[PDB]
Amino acid sequence: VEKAKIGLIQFCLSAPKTDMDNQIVVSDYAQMDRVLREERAYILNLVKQIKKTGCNVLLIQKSILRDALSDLALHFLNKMKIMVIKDIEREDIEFICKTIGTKPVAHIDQFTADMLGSAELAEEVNLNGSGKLLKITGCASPGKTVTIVVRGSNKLVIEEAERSIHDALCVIRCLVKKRA
Amino acid sequence: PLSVFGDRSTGETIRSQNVMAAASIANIVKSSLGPVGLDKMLVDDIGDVTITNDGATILKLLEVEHPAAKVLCELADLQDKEVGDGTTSVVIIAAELLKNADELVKQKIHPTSVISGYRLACKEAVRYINENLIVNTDELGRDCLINAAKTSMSSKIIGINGDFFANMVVDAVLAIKYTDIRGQPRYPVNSVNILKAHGRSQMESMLISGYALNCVVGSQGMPKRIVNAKIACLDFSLQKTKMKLGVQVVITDPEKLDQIRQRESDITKERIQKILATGANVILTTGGIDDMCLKYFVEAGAMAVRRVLKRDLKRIAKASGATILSTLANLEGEETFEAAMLGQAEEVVQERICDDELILIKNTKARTSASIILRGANDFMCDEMERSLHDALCVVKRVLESKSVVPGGGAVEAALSIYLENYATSMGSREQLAIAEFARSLLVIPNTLAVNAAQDSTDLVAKLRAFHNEAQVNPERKNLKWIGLDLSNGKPRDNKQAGVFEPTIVKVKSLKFATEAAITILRIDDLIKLHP
Amino acid sequence: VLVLSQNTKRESGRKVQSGNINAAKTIADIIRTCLGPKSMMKMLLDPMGGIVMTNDGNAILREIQVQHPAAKSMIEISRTQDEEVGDGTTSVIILAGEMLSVAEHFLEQQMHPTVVISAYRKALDDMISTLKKISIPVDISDSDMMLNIINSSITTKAISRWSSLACNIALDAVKMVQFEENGRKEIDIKKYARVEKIPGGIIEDSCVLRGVMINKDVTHPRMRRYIKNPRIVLLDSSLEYKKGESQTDIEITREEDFTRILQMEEEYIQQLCEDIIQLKPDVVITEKGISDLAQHYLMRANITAIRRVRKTDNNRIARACGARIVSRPEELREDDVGTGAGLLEIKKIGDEYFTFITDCKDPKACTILLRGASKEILSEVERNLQDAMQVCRNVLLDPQLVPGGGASEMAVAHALTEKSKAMTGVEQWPYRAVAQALEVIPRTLIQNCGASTIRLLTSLRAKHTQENCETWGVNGETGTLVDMKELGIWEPLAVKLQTYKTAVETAVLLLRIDDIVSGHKKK
Ligand SMILES: Nc1ncnc2c1ncn2[C@@H]1O[C@H](COP(=O)(O)OP(=O)(O)O)[C@@H](O)[C@H]1O
Ligand SMILES: Nc1ncnc2c1ncn2[C@@H]1O[C@H](COP(=O)(O)OP(=O)(O)O)[C@@H](O)[C@H]1O
Ligand SMILES: [Mg+2]
Ligand SMILES: [Mg+2]
Repeated sequence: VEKAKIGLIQFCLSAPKTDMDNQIVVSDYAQMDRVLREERAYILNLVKQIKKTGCNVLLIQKSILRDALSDLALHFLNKMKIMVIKDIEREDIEFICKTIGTKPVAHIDQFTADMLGSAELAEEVNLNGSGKLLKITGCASPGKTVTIVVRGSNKLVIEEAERSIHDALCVIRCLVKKRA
Repeated sequence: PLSVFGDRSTGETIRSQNVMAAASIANIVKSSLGPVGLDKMLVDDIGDVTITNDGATILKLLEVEHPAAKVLCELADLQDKEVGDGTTSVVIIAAELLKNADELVKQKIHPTSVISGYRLACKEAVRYINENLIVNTDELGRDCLINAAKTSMSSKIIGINGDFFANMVVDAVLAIKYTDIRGQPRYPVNSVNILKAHGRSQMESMLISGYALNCVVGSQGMPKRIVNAKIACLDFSLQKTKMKLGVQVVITDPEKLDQIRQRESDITKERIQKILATGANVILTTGGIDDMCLKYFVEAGAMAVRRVLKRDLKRIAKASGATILSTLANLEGEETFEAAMLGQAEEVVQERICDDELILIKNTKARTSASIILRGANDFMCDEMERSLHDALCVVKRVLESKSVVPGGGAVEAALSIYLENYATSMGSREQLAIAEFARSLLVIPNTLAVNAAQDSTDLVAKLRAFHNEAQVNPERKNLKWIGLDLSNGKPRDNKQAGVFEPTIVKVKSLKFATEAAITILRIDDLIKLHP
Repeated sequence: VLVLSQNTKRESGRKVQSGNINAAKTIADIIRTCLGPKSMMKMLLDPMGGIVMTNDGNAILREIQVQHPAAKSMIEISRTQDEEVGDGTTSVIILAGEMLSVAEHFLEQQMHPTVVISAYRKALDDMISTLKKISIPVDISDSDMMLNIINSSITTKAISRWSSLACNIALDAVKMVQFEENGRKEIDIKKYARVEKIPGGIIEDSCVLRGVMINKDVTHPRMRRYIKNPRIVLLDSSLEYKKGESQTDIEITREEDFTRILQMEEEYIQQLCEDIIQLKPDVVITEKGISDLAQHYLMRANITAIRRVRKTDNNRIARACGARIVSRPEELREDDVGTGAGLLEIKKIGDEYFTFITDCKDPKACTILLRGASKEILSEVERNLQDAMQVCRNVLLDPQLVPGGGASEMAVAHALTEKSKAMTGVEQWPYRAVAQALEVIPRTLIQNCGASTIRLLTSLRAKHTQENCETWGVNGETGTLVDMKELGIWEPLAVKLQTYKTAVETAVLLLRIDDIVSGHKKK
C-alpha cells in the first residue's frame, strides 16, 4: 500500500446486538429472507460509510463479548480494497495514538475523514522463516515514541541484548537527570 | 554456607561437562556426513520406525535434557528453518570450535581475547569467501543447476538416480516461478503437491504438469472425466439453511409451517441453481455437502468435491486465475453469480493410484502449476524421498537467489585455514593463537569425510594443504584452488568444471551461527539448578 | 546425576546389520513353507477368538506380532505388494531374503554398501530390460487362453478340484465389472462385486448371478414376493414426519389446533405418497425408515417397499438396473426409473429371507453366492476368488505373458552372466551374486517336490546354457524338466516386474542401516 490513511475502530462490524436480551420472532415464510436482506443492507451501508471517508488501513480492537468482524464485512472490505488488521489489544492504544497520531473512533456517526492519520508507507515484511512482521514508516505528525527491534540466533542472546539495551538506556537517563 | 538448596558447580567442572556434552552431540550425528555416510533409524515406544539422516530431525527426535545440547539443537533447528541445507556441518564446526577454545581457556588465557580472535577470524573468512565466487549466469547456467541438485541429492537414498530427479526439480522450479515486481527473480517453494503412494518404483515417478488433489469424488453418479471444465472456488457450507441463536421461530398459524419448511429446503435449491446458472462443472467446497444437494450436481452432470483444504483451494485459484468467493453478495442487495470469476481447466481425470484414488488437474490458461508424486516401497522410503526433494528444492532456490556457486568439499575450508594461518603473522597481540585455533577447527570436515570413507586421512590432508600452499603463492598456479575432495578413489580432481557445486549463502550463515553459538556458550562458567 | 539422555540405547553398525540380516533370513525361512502346489495350509489364533485357516503368504504375515524394525519393514513391503497386484507376496520376501544372504558375504569383506546398492540398481535395470524383451503378447478376445491362465494361477490353492467353474465365474465377474462411464477412461474398481458367504450347501452350487442380493424382507406380508417385470425405484430421504433444525416453537391457544396439525401431517404424508405413486413405482428401496401411513398408502396401490439398506448395496442396485438414487420425491421424473429388472423372487435360505434380483438385461454389478461348510472355507474361497479376479484384471490391463516356473528366472540369470563378461572393476562380483541368487525359487520348488536340488539345478542349468532353450521349467507335481509350451503354466509380466522392483527396493532400504536409536517416548 502506498500513501495510506490509518484509522482506529473501537466498534464491532457484525450483527446488531443490544445491551439487553434481544430475540427475533419469525412467524412468516418471507421474514426469514427479509431479516437476511436487512442485515446485508446494513452491512453494505456500514461498508459504504467506512469507504466514503477514504480509509486504507483499518484497525479493529479485540472484542470478547461479540464478533468484531464477520465474514460478509471482511469480504466487502476486501472487495473495496481495504486492509483489515483485526488484532489490537486494549493496552497499546495510547502508544499507537501517540505514534501514528489518530484519534480513537467508537461510533460511525463521528468517523470523520479529518480524524484519520496520514501514512507514507504501510507494507508488511517477510523474514526467512520465523513469521511475518508489520511495519509502519512515514507519518505526517510524528510523536516522541520509537521502537527498537532486537534480533539474534538464540532467545537467551536476544534477552541478554535487551537487558543490555535497557541498562544503557537507564544509564543515559541517569546521566541526563544528574547532568554530571 | 550460602543457603541455595540446589546443586552448583564453579570452576572447570561445568566447562568439562559442557565440552563432553558437545563432543557427544557431535559424535552422535557424525555417521551421516557426506555422501559416504549411511542413514539412521529412530524407534519410539510403541513400534513406529523413523528412518532419516537430514540432521535436524535426528536432533529433534532424541529427547534432549541438557541445556548445552538444547542450545545446539535449537541452533540446528534455526539453521534448517533459515536456509534449509547444512544442518550437521554447522553443529560439527561449532563443536570443534568449542573443543579448540576449551584448550585455550585451560591454558590460563582470558576468554575475552579468544572471543575477539574468533570474531576476527570469522570476519576474515566472511570477507575472503566473497573473493572466491563463480557467477552461474556467466558460464553455461543450465549445467550448473543440475550439478547443484545432484550434489544436494548425493547423500540421500536417491544418490544413484540423481540425473532424472535433478531435471524434475529444475522443471518444477522453472514452472513454479511467480511474477511480482519483475525486479528480482523470486522462486517460492512449498507450492507443489508431494503425494506419497506405494506401488511403483523410482523411475516411474514422473512429473505432473499441474496441481494434484488428495480427495475423491462426492457421489458415484458424477462423471470422472470432463474436458474443458470450469473450476469454481467456494468458501461456504453447502447444506441446509439454519437460523442463528438469537433468531427463533414461534409458530402461530398452522397454514404457514409447511410453507416455512418447504422454503427452508427451496432456498438451497435456488442458491444452487443460481450458482450453476453460468455453466459450472468443477465445484470445490471446503465444508461439508448434504446428500440432498449432491442430487442436483449428479443430474446436472457436474463434479462436487468436499473437504478441500484452504491452501490447496488457494493454490488452485491462483494457478487457474479464479477468485475464492466466500459469499454470493455483491455491491447491492441481491445474491448474484457472474461468469467473469470462473476457472478454465484443460482436463480433469480422476486416476486410481494404488487402491486409493486422487483427482488430477492439468495446467490452465492463467498460470502453470506442478506436482511431484513420489513412489517408494513402504512408508519410510516415501518420507525420505520427500525430504530429499524438499532439500533439493531449497538448495535450487538458494542457488537461484544468490546467483553464485562455490565448489564445495574439502577445498573452501582448507583455503580459509590457509588464509587464517597467513593472517596470524600480522596480529602481534594475544589473538595470534585464536586465529590458529579457528583455522585448525575448519579442517575437521575433510577429516570426517576421510574417516567415513575408511581411507587415509593424514596423507590426504597433507596433500590438500600442500596443494593449497602452492596455489596461494606464485600467481602462475592460481588454478589449483579448485581441487576439492574425491572420496570415490582418494585423489584430488577438478571440482569446478564437473565436480561439486554449492551456493555461498550456506557457508557464511552456518559459520556466523557457529561463531555466535561458541561465543554465547563460552561465556558460561557457573551452573545453578534449583530443586523441584 | 548428570546425564545427556534418559532411557536411550545405541548400538554399533556391524551388530545392527547382522541382526537385520538374521531377522530377514528367519522371515524368509518361515515364509518359505507356503510355496508351490505341494505346500501346506496354516492356521492362526487371533486375540479376538477366531481361527484363520488359509494358504496366502500375506495373511500369515499380518497375524504375527514382531518387534524388529526389519521385520516391520518386511511386513510393510509385503502388504504394499499385496495391495498393488495381489499376487507374489511370498516370492518377493524370498527374493529379499536371498539377496540379503548373498550380500552379507560381501558386507563381511569390509565392502562399502554404496557400491552394493549401485550394482543392485544396475542389475535391476538389466532385469527389467530382459523381462521387457522376453515379453509375449496375448489376445483379449480368446476366452480359453484367459481361462487357462486363471487356472494355472489358482492351481496352488485348494480349489484345484473346482476351478472348472470358478475360472468361468471369475471371468464373468471381470467382464461384468468392467464399465466405461463418461470419457475415455475405463475404470476397473472392485467395489460393485459383493461376495456374500452363506454357510451350508455344496460347493458345486456356488454360481455367479446377473444381479444383486439383499439380505432383507418386505415390510408387510400382504405385499407381493414374485414380480415379473417391475419398475424398481430408488430413494434417499425419509418417508416419515421428523423435526426441523432451526429451533421452532408452536404456541396454540384455540381448540382445533391439535386436530388441524394432526390432519396436516396426514395430508402431507398422503401428498408425498401420491407424488411417489404418480410415477407408477413397484419396488421402493429407501435407506431410512417408513412408518405406517406411508406403508398403508403404498399397499393400497400394490407397491413394495424395502427398509434399511446400505449405501454400497444401493449403489450396486443402481448400477445393476440402470437408475439413480434421488432424494427429492417431488422431482423424481421418468429417466430416474430403472426398467432393467427381470426377476424379483424372495426365498428362504435357512430361516432367513433373502431378496434376489436377477434376469437383468445388461447388468454391471454381480453378486457371488458362496455355499460351503463353516466360515474358514468360505473365507478361503472368497480370498481365492478375489485373487483370481485381481489376476484377471492385471492380465486384461497389460496383455503380457512370461514363462512361469523357473524358466524366466534361469533365463534372466543366464543373460546377466553372459552380460557380466564385458564388465570390469569390483562391480562384477555383486552382479554375478544377484544373478546366482535368482535360483532360490526353483531350488525351493524342487526341495518341496522331489528334494533333488543339486541334480535338477545342474540339469536346468545345462538345459538353459543352450541358445535355444529359454522356456524350460521344473514341474511341481512330478520332478522332471518339461517345456512350458506344452504344459500351460503362465504368469503376468507386470506382477513379476512389480515383485522384482519391490524386492530390490526392500534390499536397498535394508542395506543402508547402521544405527538403531530407540527410547524417546515418541513426541
Ligand atoms: N558428491 C560429492 N563429492 C564430494 N563431496 C561431497 C559430495 N556431496 C557432498 N559432499 C560434501 O559432504 C558434506 C556434507 O554434506 P551432506 O552430507 O549432504 O549434508 P550437509 O551439507 O547438511 O552437511 C558437504 O560439506 C559437501 O562438501
Ligand atoms: N503347477 C505349477 N507348475 C509350474 N510352476 C508353478 C506351479 N504352481 C506354482 N508354480 C510356481 O510357484 C511360484 C509361487 O506361486 P504361488 O505360491 O501360487 O504364489 P506366489 O507367487 O504369490 O507365491 C510361482 O512363481 C509359479 O511360477
Ligand atoms: Mg546436504
Ligand atoms: Mg499365488
